[PDB]
Amino acid sequence: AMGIELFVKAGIDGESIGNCPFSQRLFMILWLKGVVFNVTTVDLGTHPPFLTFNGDVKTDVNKIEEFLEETLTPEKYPKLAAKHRESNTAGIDIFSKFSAYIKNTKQQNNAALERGLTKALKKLDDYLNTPLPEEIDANTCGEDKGSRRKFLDGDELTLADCNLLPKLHVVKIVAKKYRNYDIPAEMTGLWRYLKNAYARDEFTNTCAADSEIELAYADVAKRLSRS
Repeated sequence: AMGIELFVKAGIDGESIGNCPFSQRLFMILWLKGVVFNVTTVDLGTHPPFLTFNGDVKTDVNKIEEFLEETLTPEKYPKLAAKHRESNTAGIDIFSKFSAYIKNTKQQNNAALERGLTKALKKLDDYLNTPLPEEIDANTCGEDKGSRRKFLDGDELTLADCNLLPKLHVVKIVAKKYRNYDIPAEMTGLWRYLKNAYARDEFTNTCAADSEIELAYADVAKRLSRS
C-alpha cells in the first residue's frame, strides 16, 4: 500500500484532465480509498490509463480495479465493492446505446436510436428509485414509497459508481452538445444521482471540463447528414 503513480489522459492543454471515463474511474477509486498517490496527465492516445504500485506497472482497468480492492483493505483502507449485484449491472448498456446514437448519420434511424438510449437511461432510473431491501427494512424510504439513496448501492460511493458516473456524465454532455438531447427531468432518480455525484469532490475534481468532453467527440459524433 505505497508508491502509487497514476497515469491519466491529458487534456488539450497538456496539463488538465482529458476526456477518459476509465482514467476518472481509477482516479475516483484511488481517492475513495484514502491512499497516498500521485497522478500525472500524459498523451496516452488510444492507450488505457494505468498505474504503478511500488514501481511495478499495473495494466487493464478492470484488473487494476481488482488489484486495488484486494491490496488496499481494512482496517486502513475502506472496502469499496458494491454489496448488491444489481448495482454492478445497472446502466451497463447506456454508453453503447449513446455511442450508436451520436454516430448514426441517417435521420431515418435517429428516433429508434434515441428511444434505445432513453430506455437504457430509464432502467437505470428505475433501479435508483426502487428501494433497496435495507431501506424497506429501515423505513428510510421516501414518502412516495421510493428510494432516496444517494448512489447505486447505498449512500456511499462504490466501485460500481466509479465505473458508471464518468460514462453517464459523458453521455449527458455529449448527447446534449451533438443531438440537443436532454436526459428527461422526470427521471428523478437518475438526476438525484448525477447531482449527488456533482456534489462530491471525488467526482468533480477528477472530471474533465465540459469543453474538453465536447471537443473530444467532435470527430466521433456525426451530424444527421444522410436521410
